Amino acid sequence: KILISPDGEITITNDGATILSQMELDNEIAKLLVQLSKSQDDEIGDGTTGVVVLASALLDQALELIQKGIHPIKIANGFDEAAKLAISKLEETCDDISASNDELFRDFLLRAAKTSLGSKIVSKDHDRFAEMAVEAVINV
Amino acid sequence: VQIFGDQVTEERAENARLSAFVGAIAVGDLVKSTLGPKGMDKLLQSASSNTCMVTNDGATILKSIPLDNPAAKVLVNISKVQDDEVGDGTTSVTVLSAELLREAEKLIDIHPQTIIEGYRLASAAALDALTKAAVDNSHDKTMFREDLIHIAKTTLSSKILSQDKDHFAELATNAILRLKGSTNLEHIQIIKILGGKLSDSFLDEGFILAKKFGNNQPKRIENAKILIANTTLDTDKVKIFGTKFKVDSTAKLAQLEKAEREKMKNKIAKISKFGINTFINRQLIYDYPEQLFTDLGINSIEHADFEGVERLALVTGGEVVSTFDEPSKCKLGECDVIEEIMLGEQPFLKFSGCKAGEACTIVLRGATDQTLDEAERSLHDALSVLSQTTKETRTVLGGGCAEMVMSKAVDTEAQNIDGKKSLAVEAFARALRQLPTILADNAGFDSSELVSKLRSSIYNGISTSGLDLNNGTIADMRQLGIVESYKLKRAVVSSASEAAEVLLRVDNIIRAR
Amino acid sequence: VFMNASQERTTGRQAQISNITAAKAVADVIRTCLGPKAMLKMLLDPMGGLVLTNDGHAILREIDVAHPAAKSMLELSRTQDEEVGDGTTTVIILAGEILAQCAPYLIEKNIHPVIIIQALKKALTDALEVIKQVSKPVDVENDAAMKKLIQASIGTKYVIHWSEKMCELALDAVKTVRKDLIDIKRYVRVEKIPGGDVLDSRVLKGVLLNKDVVHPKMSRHIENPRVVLLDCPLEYKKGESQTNIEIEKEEDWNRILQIEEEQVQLMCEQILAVRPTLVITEKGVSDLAQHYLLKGGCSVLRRVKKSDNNRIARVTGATIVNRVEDLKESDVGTNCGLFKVEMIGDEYFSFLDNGSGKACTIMLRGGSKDILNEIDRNLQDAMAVARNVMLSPSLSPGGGATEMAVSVKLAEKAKQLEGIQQWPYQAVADAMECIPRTLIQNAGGDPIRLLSQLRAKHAQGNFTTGIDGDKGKIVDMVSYGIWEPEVIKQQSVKTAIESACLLLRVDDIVSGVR
Amino acid sequence: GTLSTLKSKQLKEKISNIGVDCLGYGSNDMKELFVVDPFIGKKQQILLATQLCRMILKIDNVIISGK
Amino acid sequence: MSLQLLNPKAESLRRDAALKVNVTSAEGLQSVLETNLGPKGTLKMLVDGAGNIKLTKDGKVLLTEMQIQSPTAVLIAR
Amino acid sequence: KIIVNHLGKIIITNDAATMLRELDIVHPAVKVLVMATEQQKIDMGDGTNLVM
Amino acid sequence: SRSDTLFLGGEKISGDDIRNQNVLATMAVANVVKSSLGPVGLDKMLVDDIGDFTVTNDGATILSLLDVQHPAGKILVELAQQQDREIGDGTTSVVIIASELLKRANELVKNKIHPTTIITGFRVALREAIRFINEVLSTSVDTKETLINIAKTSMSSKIIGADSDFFSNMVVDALLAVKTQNSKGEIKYPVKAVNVLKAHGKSATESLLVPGYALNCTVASQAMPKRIAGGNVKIACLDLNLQKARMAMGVQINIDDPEQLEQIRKREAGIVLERVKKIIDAGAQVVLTTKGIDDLCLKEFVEAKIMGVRRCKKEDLRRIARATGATLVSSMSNLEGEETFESSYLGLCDEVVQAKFSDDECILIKGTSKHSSSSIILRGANDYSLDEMERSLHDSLSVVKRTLESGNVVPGGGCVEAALNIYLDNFATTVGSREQLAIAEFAAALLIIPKTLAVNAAKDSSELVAKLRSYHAASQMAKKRRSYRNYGLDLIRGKIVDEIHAGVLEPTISKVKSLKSALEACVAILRIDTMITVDPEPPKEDPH
Ligand SMILES: Nc1ncnc2c1ncn2[C@@H]1O[C@@H](COP(=O)(O)OP(=O)(O)O)[C@@H](O)[C@H]1O
Ligand SMILES: Nc1ncnc2c1ncn2[C@@H]1O[C@@H](COP(=O)(O)OP(=O)(O)O)[C@H](O)[C@H]1O
Ligand SMILES: Nc1ncnc2c1ncn2[C@@H]1O[C@@H](COP(=O)(O)OP(=O)(O)O)[C@H](O)[C@H]1O
Ligand SMILES: Nc1ncnc2c1ncn2[C@@H]1O[C@H](COP(=O)(O)OP(=O)(O)O)[C@H](O)[C@@H]1O
Ligand code: BEF
Ligand code: BEF
Ligand code: BEF
Ligand code: BEF
Repeated sequence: KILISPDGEITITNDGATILSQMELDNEIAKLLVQLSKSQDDEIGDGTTGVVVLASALLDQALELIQKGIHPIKIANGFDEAAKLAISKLEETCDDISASNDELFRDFLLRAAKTSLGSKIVSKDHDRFAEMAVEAVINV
Repeated sequence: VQIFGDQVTEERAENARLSAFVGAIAVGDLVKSTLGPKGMDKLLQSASSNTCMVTNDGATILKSIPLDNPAAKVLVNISKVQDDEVGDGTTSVTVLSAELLREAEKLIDIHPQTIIEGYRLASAAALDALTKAAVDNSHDKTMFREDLIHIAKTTLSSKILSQDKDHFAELATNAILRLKGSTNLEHIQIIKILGGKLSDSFLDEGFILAKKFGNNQPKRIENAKILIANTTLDTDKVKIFGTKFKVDSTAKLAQLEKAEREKMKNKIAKISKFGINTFINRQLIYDYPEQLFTDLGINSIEHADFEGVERLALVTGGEVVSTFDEPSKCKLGECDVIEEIMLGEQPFLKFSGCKAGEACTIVLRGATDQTLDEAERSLHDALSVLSQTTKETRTVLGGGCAEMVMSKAVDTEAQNIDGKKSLAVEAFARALRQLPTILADNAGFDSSELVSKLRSSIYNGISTSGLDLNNGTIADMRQLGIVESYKLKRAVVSSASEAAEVLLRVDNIIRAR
Repeated sequence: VFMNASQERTTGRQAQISNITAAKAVADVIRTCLGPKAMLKMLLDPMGGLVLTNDGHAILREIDVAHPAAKSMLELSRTQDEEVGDGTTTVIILAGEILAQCAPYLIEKNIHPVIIIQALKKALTDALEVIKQVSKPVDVENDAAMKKLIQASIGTKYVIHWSEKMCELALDAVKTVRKDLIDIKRYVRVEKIPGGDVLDSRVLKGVLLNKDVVHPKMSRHIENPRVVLLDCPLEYKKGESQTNIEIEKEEDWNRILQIEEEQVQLMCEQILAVRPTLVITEKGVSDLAQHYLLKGGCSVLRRVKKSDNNRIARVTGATIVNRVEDLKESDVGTNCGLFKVEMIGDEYFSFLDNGSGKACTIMLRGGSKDILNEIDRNLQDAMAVARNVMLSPSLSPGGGATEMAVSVKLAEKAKQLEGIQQWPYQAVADAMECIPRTLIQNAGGDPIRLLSQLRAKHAQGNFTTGIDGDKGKIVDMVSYGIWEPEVIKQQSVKTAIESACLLLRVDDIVSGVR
Repeated sequence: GTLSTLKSKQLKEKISNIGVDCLGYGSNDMKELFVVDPFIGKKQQILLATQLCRMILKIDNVIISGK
Repeated sequence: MSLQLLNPKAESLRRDAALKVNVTSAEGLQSVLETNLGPKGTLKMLVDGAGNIKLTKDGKVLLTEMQIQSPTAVLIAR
Repeated sequence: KIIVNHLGKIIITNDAATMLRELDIVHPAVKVLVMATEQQKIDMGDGTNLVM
Repeated sequence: SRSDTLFLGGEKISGDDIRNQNVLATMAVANVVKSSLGPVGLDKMLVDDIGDFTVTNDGATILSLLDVQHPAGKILVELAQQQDREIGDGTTSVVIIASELLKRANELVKNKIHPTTIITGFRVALREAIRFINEVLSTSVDTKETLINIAKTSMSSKIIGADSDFFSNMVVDALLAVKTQNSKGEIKYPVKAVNVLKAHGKSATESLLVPGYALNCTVASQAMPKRIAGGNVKIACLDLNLQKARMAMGVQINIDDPEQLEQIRKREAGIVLERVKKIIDAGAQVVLTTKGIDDLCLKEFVEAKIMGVRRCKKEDLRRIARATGATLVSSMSNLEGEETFESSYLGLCDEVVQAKFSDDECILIKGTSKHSSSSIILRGANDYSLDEMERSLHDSLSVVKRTLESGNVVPGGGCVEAALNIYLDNFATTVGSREQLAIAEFAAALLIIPKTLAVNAAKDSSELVAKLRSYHAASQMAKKRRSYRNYGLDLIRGKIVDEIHAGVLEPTISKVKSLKSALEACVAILRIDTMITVDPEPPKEDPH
């Protein structure tokens, strides 16, 4: 998306955690949504966009819940329970069947960026970018 | 550029959906708190007349709201529509919609124009099953009256006047009885006066005209044989018109006597007709009641058009045309005629035993001058339900039974189609399922655990059931006498998933100022 | 100094391109509504227009376009509904798409409009032939040929879900007039009743109307009645010219009075001597006029809408007679099987059922005052496709089929005729895919795979093969009940292109002031 | 479409490798097609959206005034 | 911007706020007519936009002859 | 070339005697050669362009 | 509606409307300069909204004067000024290719193609396009003869086209003959070029090249010689600013008891002259400072008959000293202790004559130790032209440099852009399916240029381009040579003609850097579907 700054600068980017910040917002709660997107960046560094589309679905269905005589607070921790179960299920799915490699193997580290490099403006030029990043990190 | 000239706005796709789906529910949340006696009424103030209306009637509740949105004003039509065709439930005819399309909205995440196919085919299966569960009969006037009351009751409930529910349900079922099936509800006029208290609102077997007898005449009448005259008791003159010039000075010497005499033929023509009382469309000259009072003939100058006939169709005495052309054979067989003594002006009366029937369901309610209105429109909502059963013998149980049977039936089909169109079906049901749910919000019972509770019982029983608003047991509606007419609950269903169609097809719009 | 200050001029490629690409505007908006996955639009003109009709004309009328090369589309459409009912939307599509595909040559050129103009002028009349080759009246000839030609039309409208009803609804009324082998398309009457629903629309096999009253004691219904179409005022309407009654003598007034009374008294009795059951007039009688006739058991009529009463005589066979004193006994209408006053909505209609009668009046009910009208205009597009289905039993295999077939023809001819005339020939050819294009884009099924596979097949055969999204993929629209009357597809191309050249015949544009 | 077919492949192969690949224009295995993301990636996302919803859901009234 | 309608120049005093505006004025017409009952009570002088003077203790008089904009109030005035 | 009347009506022609018919000129000199074409279209049908 | 955020002044367009607004915004900046390119093309005049004009045919400079409103348009302006950096010429054309790439790309997603598919359809067609350049440019490594052709092709579609052949050499010769440097073992021609001036008035053709630099300056004092020629001249480029001298700041001067305020007053000036002489004593035929000489320090450089120039262009005294072997001195001190100056600092030229050019005069420096000095002094009617004549120069000098800094050249004139057109579509369409339709448009978008080269001529040219097709397609397909391909457009005279047979020739580099960047720009906008544009900072306008 293109972003015309209140200053004048132009921004075109796929980083939804930067895109959200750039697009002026009013509603104080909508603002909240921004920080939780900028969090995933300071924490992990990816999924800045996906986490937002999550904060939606949840809040969007907690909508459906309240609408059916389901208490908010009961939904709060009620959700948080499914949170700790999700962050735990993520291992029971990579223990396991798939992979958890950390070193001695670039076949994956690169492919992590290949997917990561992939789906951005640099999609076409990623080969050089993917490896480069991996190499520029794994060496530190 | 052109176009036709801005400023003109244009909304298309995603947002145009929300703004419409969310745009309707906006109306729906406010509208819903009007179901079951644990129901609310909203105030409605009009700019001009600077007077307010208080009552609960989905039709009026929205017909009295200035609303900018097309999608909202749209709903305001649905209401003002069912009110016309059916008469009751208008309050909810939108509720299942706003929910319905809110369902469609979520489902829209998936082509829309196909969703309409489901809601028109799947809610058709619902429309069908609801006919099956219907209970017809009986057709014995012995049994009818006992059903019509149960209908009038279930309808008259939740309305300010519920307090003496019976008192009104009786008012309704009576006026409906007179005039077989099916006759217009335009002959029985709901007149209202501001008179102390509530429940002093009786039904009248005659008419309650505004006018009060002229001069110092008797206020009562025995074996009333009234007369339906048209022409004013004044010296006549062609409509084309003509001028009379007194060419002869001696011509006036006879002209003067022609005056007093050319109207004395009114008196002679009255006594001769055996008539005892009279009343005329057009007004009568002061030179007339004078003669009337001494004779004892009663004077009732000027009567409205539709009132001229009410007094007529009450006694079937034919509307006389001009005085002295009236046959004693045509007369009003009125049982009595009196002047009720209300504060200030007092209306006259035309009581009838049959009668006749041209009912006048006059309602007082001094308590609040703006409650009569609030009430005499609920009596109506009764009337029009006590009639639909006559025209349509079919009836069905409420309390959430209506929706329960559908959502139940519809529910299975959705799990069978195992088609994308099929999910559509499932929502069509979950929209209905919403109505009872919402009906719980108001009574106070938890919704979620109340429908599931209610849906099991339909299975154990099927389809008789519902959710009790107040009386304990969560008892079946047929037991508690909570039922309304079947075709009404059809139009409601169809008529909603209709606007749900048109409104779900718009996609894009263009608005000017 | 001329020119006058000020009036805009576009000389050059400007108007040459800023008129085609400007016409494309309105032609870019409607290009979404067409076919099974339709996109109906809503619009609020000045005041609360609040109208939602998918009729391409009905749409292009509200845009009220001001641009010249655009008001051409709001015209190339307006015509459609004069010749052929439906198709109004699809014209503009091509009408513009043509203009569109004219840009490439015109821009990389160095090519005068005159060249492009005649270049299409040929291709057009070329396509007109192929069409006249396909229609075939009538292989499996049946009275259902019209019925299924309407299910091709009503299809994908605001009635499609409930259409099989509004199908037989249309056909019926159409076949009530002597247009078979000539008769107007007005006599069927479309009435608007407030509340109700699409499904609850009544197809009165006679007449329909409401009127003012003064006394209801009249009989509400009469079986096989006698109907007089009077057309008079009886109260006491003053004479045309300045009518006056100057008098002499004391005892004359009353004479004049009883005379006036007598004059009307007689007229009333005259009606009685006809033995009618319901007096229907186009003017006003109130008061005693009703009173008496009601005593006799006849529901008097307030003057009945002009076009209303003009239906009643034909249905009842009666003949409206403005004169009362010469009323013959063979001028009345009894054809009415059952005349009642069954109240509907907030109103009360007097329906004359029953037939041997021409005006099949339809009292269409609705759920929304903005929808009752969207259904009306949704049958005007039908009743006409029926009328034309009768006038010419020649049927075009529509559904983007006749288009994909014409294309192959034009594309065939163009190759042999190579040169600066090959491109413009392959123009209307390619641009003919305008329909099957968004016809599918609206739905969703991939269009490019569909036509790249539709052409690849239709080319080697399948002359009448369109895109039927009923099952996905595409097949011979000839087998399924997909039938579009001939006049539609034909006349449309000649028209859509008529402007697709006019807007190229344009050099510049000069304006004015207010 | 893909969702429904994912539900199956999910229940059948414990959603171990199955998912949606834009390239494949269908439903092949994420691992098979080398489509990989860090375990933290999607786990540290949920933990947020949830603890966030909590915050938002705790809100009952919004008033304004100079902080 | 939204609109959100509803309509401009219109307002929805809803729910408890409605409960307020409803109740919160009914007893408004209290402090006005409180004086009238009791032989020990006192009267009220009412003026108008036409420059006139009324000093009477009747309630229909001090309720009909008043200017009020809260439904309930006007309602009880009724 | 299209021309929009001072009343708003839309007009398209090839005829030059009509182009000017719908055209409001100011130049007293141009007025002449316009009066020409117009003072011909009435007397003789065609040939209005060879005039200008 | 909405609520979304945030208004007012902050808005956003979505999907279609943007993808359109973007394309319109591009064709805008594009279609303006779509007339310029091609010999048949013309120049334009831009008004400084204050009367002032500026005639130019350059696409880059022309787009700059436009103002570039909007992101999409300015994006092209940015892509333009990129081309000068790569090359120097073709700015007028590169914009077109890009614009056409979007125009078509969008016309595909308007056909529900989806951008991702397209953005690759170019990604590939581009690589293969260069793979075809490998067949065209290579044969153009061997073919001073073909250097004057490239410098001439950079004249057409320009003001100096009429005098092409004449200035074609003035261009070549200064760079080829007198403009070579060497940094870190690399040989290249001045990418910062060689001083070029403008002479108001005078003849068109008679623009005097110079066998030396043309420092634009006037003699300090009139008392100095106006010329010092002959041979072996003493040049001195001294950036010492030897004018006067004031106390070192922070070093205040408080005196007492004297009566010595004068004993150092002159001492302040003495130290100045002492340095002036120390330099004059090593040669001092001509002195060239950057800071400037003072009246009280000119008399000294005057009496010795030493030409002195007050405050010269620093960028000049460098280029000058580099050719005369001199050394642009910074500070007097050279190691410690030193005054200082050494005859080893002075330069080596032949003539230092101050010429005249219509109410104006500049000092020239003919001949040098290292024979690398060139300065072309143009001369025409008005500044309005004499400036634009320079634009054709700065834009033609470049085409040569880039050429002589890369052995590979390319048959321009619509030739290359024609071969690719046929070659990819006929031969690139192996993938087929949908990706094909993308590649296709990428090739079709290339015809855009050959097209406009023709449309520029009022005459019907729809056919002249059609021929260029069949011809070029002839190289391979369809249905030992002699290769019948490699021809091109002869805009001057209708019909095809072999371009290599003609002076026409564009540097391969130009045909690449422009083909490549034209894509990235296009892509970057393809990825766009929503443009949030937030309002700036408004004036306080506080009601309180
Ligand atoms: N082959 C042709 N047949 C008819 N007219 C032609 C032909 N070729 C050229 N023309 C031109 O068409 C006519 C003139 O165009 P027109 O707009 O009618 O001018 P005007 O109406 O003032 O005479 C001819 O007299 C001629 O100049
Ligand atoms: N006694 C009841 N118990 C349970 N549900 C009831 C009862 N009475 C009515 N309902 C349901 O809720 C009603 C809501 O009132 P409605 O007729 O829609 O508009 P209004 O109450 O304003 O006239 C339904 O018509 C009905 O099915
Ligand atoms: N004589 C020619 N005939 C046809 N095309 C040419 C000719 N000379 C150059 N071209 C091509 O078209 C030109 C367009 O002019 P351009 O260089 O873009 O602007 P300018 O020459 O003013 O800097 C190219 O430089 C070139 O590849
Ligand atoms: N002497 C008294 N002692 C105690 N109470 C009295 C006495 N006289 C009257 N009352 C009562 O006090 C009440 C208040 O007067 P009220 O009816 O309110 O006057 P109003 O209704 O016109 O305002 C009784 O209705 C009654 O009049
Ligand atoms: F957000 Be993605 F990783 F660019
Ligand atoms: F539906 Be109720 F009568 F308002
Ligand atoms: F038609 Be011509 F020009 F008069
Ligand atoms: F293309 Be040139 F440099 F203007």
